[PDB]
Amino acid sequence: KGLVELGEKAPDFTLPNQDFEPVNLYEVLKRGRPAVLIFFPAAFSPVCTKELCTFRDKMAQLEKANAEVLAISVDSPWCLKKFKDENRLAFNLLSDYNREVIKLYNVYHEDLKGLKMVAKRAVFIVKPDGTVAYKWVTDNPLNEPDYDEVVREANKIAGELVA
Amino acid sequence: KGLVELGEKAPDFTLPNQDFEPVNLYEVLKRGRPAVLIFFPAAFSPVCTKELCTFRDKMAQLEKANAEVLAISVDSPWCLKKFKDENRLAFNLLSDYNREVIKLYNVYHEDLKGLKMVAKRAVFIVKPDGTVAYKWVTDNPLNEPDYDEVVREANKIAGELVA
Repeated sequence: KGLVELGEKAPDFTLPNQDFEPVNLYEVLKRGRPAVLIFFPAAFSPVCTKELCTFRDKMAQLEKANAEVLAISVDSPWCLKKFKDENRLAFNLLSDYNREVIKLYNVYHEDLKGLKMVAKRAVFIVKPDGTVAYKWVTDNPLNEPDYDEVVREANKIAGELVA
Repeated sequence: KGLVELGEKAPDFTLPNQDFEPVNLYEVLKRGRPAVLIFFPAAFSPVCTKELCTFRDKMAQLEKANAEVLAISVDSPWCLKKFKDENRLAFNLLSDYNREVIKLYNVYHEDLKGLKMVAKRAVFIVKPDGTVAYKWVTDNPLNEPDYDEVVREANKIAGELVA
């Protein structure tokens, strides 16, 4: 209906990447590997702890995953192109500018710091059959995920597929 | 109602700047100088001609204006902070993330390259009394304005005020 949970089939979508290339979830899954969807609030925003904030973004750790990584925010393709280039990111960054995918995945903040409908920090690992194998969501947007754990999981799913 | 024309009073608004500081139009005008509102589609996007596109952005020419320059797009404060810093821009950049100001000013593209509700390229020069002294709007988003002309106009309005 507009809800994605563990074991269930992941809903399909098409979002432009940073180069305005339409990227479709089901077309990606037909390539043969699992997909790692990574939702994040904003390109160029820091990550924090008790009170220490930094731009020490370990997002590039995801390139080690034997899975297709699709990183999604509501930022424009042009803004995601700059962020991809500056951080030398090897995976596609997709623009959910019109909020369709964050509504579809139920991964949004109604109002974050006065900004309406920002993506939540969330991960989904989707098998090539379409089924959701892993799910992680947080209510705190400055709480950066454990990317090394996402790679461990992605690789475990990827390995089970070729068993 | 939601329409801004020459000679008429400019409607008031409050938008966060790149540092999340709420910036209010009428509070800005009480500082004593005219305001130059500059709307633009997206931070980090090129400007084009017949077929030659570039990142030769002459937006910094506006710092020469004896007026308060407020540059507006729907990009997030974090994205506008990076753009301000990278281009060493001396003026405030305001986030119309929730589209209120582009709706209020009637300066939007319903769908630009598949992206809904992007700001149009537009300039307004607002006198400290609130009245709109200059207005410029284009339907083409890759058609960069004549910033040197905006400075000439801004300075002419600013000068008439101190006559």
